[PDB]
Amino acid sequence: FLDTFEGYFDQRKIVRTNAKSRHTMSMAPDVTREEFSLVSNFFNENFQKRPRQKLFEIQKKMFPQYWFELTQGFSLLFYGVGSKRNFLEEFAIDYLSPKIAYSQLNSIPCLILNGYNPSCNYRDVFKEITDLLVNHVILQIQKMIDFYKNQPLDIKLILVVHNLDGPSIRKNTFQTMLSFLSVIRQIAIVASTDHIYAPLLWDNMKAQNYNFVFHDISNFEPSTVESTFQDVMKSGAEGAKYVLQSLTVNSKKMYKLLIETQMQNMQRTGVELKLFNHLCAADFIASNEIALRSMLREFIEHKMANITKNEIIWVPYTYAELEKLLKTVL
Amino acid sequence: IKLFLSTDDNLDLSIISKYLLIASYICSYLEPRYDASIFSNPRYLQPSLFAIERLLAIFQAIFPIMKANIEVFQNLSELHTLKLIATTMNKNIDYLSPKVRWKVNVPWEIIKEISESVHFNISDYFS
Amino acid sequence: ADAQRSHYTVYHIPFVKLLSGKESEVNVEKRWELYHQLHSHFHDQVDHIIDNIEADLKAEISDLLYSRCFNTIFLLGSDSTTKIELKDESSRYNVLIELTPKESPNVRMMLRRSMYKLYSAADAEENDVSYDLSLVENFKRLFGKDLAMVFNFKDVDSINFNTLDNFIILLKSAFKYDHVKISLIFNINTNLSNIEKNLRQSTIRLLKRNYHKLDVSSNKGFKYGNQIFQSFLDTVDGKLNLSDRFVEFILSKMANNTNHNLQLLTKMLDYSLMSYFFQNAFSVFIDPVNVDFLNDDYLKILSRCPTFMFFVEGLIKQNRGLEEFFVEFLVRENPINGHAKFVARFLEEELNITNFNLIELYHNLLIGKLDSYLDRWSACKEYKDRLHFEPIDTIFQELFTLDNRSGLLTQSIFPSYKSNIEDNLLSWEQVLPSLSGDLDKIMAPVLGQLFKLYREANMTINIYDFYIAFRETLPKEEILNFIRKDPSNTKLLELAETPDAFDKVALILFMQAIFAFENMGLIKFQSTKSYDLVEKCVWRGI
Amino acid sequence: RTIKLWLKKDVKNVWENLVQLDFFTEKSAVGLRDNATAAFYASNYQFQGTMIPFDLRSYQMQIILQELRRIIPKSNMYYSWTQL
Amino acid sequence: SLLVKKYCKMTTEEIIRLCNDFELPREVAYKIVDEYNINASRLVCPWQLVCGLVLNCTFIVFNERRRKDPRIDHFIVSKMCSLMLTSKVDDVIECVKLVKELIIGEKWFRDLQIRYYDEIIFRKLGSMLQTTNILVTDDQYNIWKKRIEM
DNA sequence: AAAAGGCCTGCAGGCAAGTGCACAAACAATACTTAAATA
DNA sequence: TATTTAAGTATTGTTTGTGCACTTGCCTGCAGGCCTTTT
Repeated sequence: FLDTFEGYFDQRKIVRTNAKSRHTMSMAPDVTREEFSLVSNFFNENFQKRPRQKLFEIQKKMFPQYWFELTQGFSLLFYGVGSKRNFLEEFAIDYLSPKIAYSQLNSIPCLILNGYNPSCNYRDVFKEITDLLVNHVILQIQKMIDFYKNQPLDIKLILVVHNLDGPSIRKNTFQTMLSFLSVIRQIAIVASTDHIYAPLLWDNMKAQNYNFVFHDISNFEPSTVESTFQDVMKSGAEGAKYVLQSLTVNSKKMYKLLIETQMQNMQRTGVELKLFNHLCAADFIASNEIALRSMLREFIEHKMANITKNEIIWVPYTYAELEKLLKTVL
Repeated sequence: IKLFLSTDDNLDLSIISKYLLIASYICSYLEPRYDASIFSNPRYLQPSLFAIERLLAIFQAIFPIMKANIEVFQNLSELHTLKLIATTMNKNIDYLSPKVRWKVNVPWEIIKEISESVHFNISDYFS
Repeated sequence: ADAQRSHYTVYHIPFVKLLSGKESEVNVEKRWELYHQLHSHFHDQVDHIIDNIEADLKAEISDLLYSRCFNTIFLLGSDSTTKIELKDESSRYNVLIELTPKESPNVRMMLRRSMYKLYSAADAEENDVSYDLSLVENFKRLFGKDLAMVFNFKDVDSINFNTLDNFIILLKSAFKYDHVKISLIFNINTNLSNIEKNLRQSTIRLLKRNYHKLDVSSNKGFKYGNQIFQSFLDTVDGKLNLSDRFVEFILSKMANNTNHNLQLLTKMLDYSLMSYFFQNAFSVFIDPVNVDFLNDDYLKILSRCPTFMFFVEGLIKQNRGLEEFFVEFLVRENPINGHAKFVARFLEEELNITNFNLIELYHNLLIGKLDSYLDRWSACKEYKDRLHFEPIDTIFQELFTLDNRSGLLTQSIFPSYKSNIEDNLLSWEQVLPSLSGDLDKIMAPVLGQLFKLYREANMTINIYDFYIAFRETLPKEEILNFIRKDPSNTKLLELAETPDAFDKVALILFMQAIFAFENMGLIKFQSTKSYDLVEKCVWRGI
Repeated sequence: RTIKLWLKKDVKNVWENLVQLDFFTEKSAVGLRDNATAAFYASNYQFQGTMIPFDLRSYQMQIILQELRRIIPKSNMYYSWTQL
Repeated sequence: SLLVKKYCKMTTEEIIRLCNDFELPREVAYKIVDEYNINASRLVCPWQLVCGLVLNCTFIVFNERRRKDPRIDHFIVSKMCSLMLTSKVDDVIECVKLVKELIIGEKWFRDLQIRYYDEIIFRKLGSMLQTTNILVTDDQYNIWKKRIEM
């Protein structure tokens, strides 16, 4: 079974130990950071660019319908497949701000909230609302709810919260701060959810104060803005080359003999403790026997020779990319 | 005689909210390795923690003749406000975090009267 | 730059033309003003009901607050959104202290915050003192009037019970002052049985000396909910009617809510009126003055009515005439809303029946099953034939009604949020138009292809094997030919010359789709310093 | 082989009275801290025993059954249920 | 009547012979037979699904002859009445209105109306100006207006 | 053929390889009250 | 003599920590069952 509740209990069988695979990231080709961005920016502007632009023009006809819902106190909450950053900045500025300012007679200011950034505190967001409208934060909004009730219905501030599923927005301290502001009939709330557990954050007491309106707009956006906030490329192939470059001439010869001995039979377990001292007897590199601790404590700091005494050492690194390191050090 | 025989003590749930507490009691007092043989005393100890997707699978099976829309998640969010289901964090909880698990927080006597109002056999699953 | 920064601040009618783009401009302007008449009239009665809810709530609380123990008042079904106003009696100063679960982290901060509001309220009416229990004892020597503290515990279910138990015992020592009276107010949102097991034996017996119940939920006895549904029917009496499917969807949505179902009902009633004035072009014929504005396009729409097809079918079995037959058939008031008001006012006044809802009473009158609903009380047996009424199926009644059938009201307020993500990702042929044209028609997108292999897998998926499966589906000759179509970028032609070009492009698109799935909640990682195994957390269908 | 059998709603008061009398200690509980540093960090952290109801709290006996048989005379009727 | 019979053991050559009487190609005939194999169970009357699927594809394929001659629609209905041994004209209309709702969201039904997207783009986007399935289609009212004039 | 003497082999005695996951504390640095320079 | 905010106490928050839980590998411990004798 694949769909319905029968598919959940059928796809979670007890897999045997011998039936599992042992494929890691060693057989996969290694890529750098420069070539990762050149291909990403090329596929997001040419692959399926015509169907994406034609679908975006279809959703553009829903612009007057979205403005009709905000004038009645219904907050907007967009969702679907992909990011909605380019769809919110083009509607809440190039359509929502000129229409509101021309129907209640400068433009209407819009506060863009970065919900994808984990460093979005709850004291810096409320500082811009007071300066543009003119726990002390929760008590301040409660004093403005009853005050704005007698005021006429006129949108003065537009709240364009981006990514309503990040780590900063999902906190309970920030959620209740935005739901109390959504009750005001003079503030427009335009959010966008990306996680599949969006209605799980709000309950019955939060849905009545938010008054959100779902709008599916699966544009299949690659999300290039929010992708630059996490470690996408994530023991350091390019980082190990800069360590040996800053070291001395004699320090590079100690690591060259360890790589050639370890990569000789990848089924050799590695280089034993006394085995490394035998290499010095044929090549005058170190001083004596007590000087081994001066070079062993420095290699383990840069993550290049892990210990695994059953002293046999073995660094968790395959021989696919290790062969190219010998050419650079030579 | 009614003033000495006893101490005189001391002195409206939704349909979806009632069925959600029934499926949460099963996922917190039963192993998930044998769930493919029934829907396809452990109650005397502390309940176990489960996942969100593991709860919706049993809830959809025990529901009478429904996909997981926003109405199911709305009743599940309100079930945690009344302290009816415990989690792993008390203050500043993250519902979107994949490491935070959910567990039941109601006794057996409370979950017995709830299943009896919806005409659901809850005592046969643990017999 | 604004694209690389964190957060930055950037500082004639929406009604589109209908009639297949052939509607005149004079009909769109009057449609905006006609909608405002029903929108302002409905909100004027709703605002009066909301103001009346707090009016009776403030009077019922004050009647039980003032008419050596604690005056505990349990407010079952209160979301801590009511403003309690105390009286101004002479020779006695009343202070209302509101405690929130966020501002109460421990016991020391509970007494310090309660003493700050007490000293600030007593000084604003008519020397620095400590913020502790010494101010309550020395309240008569520093002011001369009595003390009557009214504690209002906001959100009792959201506060810790280990801290609330110590606050009640600490306030019990203020009973030996002979001039201090403490009255606690709890806003319970669950049940009275859940708040009893989380307290000690010395706390339950102490508060039971003078405790009273005051249940005031959003639908306490279906009293406040009947006034909201009646206000929506008075503004449409003789203009718009309700269908049998609209009342069913309302009862199915209000039953899910409990603590805030009144605001959810107004959202469904306002959304149904907005779609009628934007989609149905027959909204201009509601007013008795804008009836002569008829054309050839309006007569071709009313002829496709299911109820009108039955009237013309029986006449043959036994353009000038059609215009007079349509105008002279709308003057009837249609007693479909005034009859429900007479029944609701006959059981609550004469029969004294207040445990009834107007929403379920209106659904039985539309389908003709009013006798199957009034017999559940065993009281109006002799008045069964008096309140008997049958619905009259009038012609062209669907053009001026609020009926939900194509899933418009469903995919708006209560949609399938989880099912829409899995359906649009798997069945990508329904969203994308089936019109670099060779690659768009022979290769699936990265977002659509990743969800196909993710569903057809077990709970434990390996990233080393998932990349090989995704690379085997993409063609090799079409990928290399598409990346070489940009001669302006000199860095794109240098990467394609390498033999490992196809193995590097597929790995970049795979890493961009894996991280995009984790932000949405589709996959789940194991350890932090590992990144080798992924799990499943979203199942399509459930 | 008549003792009034008390209901489950009446043993709650007797259960809480034995805890204050130092007889039922919580399982894996530190209790009184040594210095004032550990006493402040323990008050801000909510334990798992406060969220769970009273009928599911793991407790421990301060006196085993072997010691109860020595401090109870033979005249009491509850002496036959202390041997096991 | 053949529509009143419940649980009928239909073979594989019965739907083929019934589709050849309405002049249908082999491309649209195999799609109707394949729809019955996947939906063998969860049904009340097998004749209601076969009759509702054949008549639904007749108006789409023969759409060029119904607009020129209004008598083609009135003739294709009386033919199915003799094969089903029925005399009520309301049973034929009630059968083609139930199977159409179940086939309104498939893949083979979309390509049949294109060769012989404008409505599905408003349901997924949540548009308030979508085509509601309440009123009669404009192409259906023009046929009934010409049937009562002959 | 069948109950009465010996003994064959299915079910599962038993625990340790290893990952799992709830526990507690100082951890990092939140928000806040404090004292002092200023016009 | 009181607005100016620096810097202060009091306090938040999430971080890794490790005590302790759990699974399932393995013959081998052991006992229902087969064989033999006999009217």
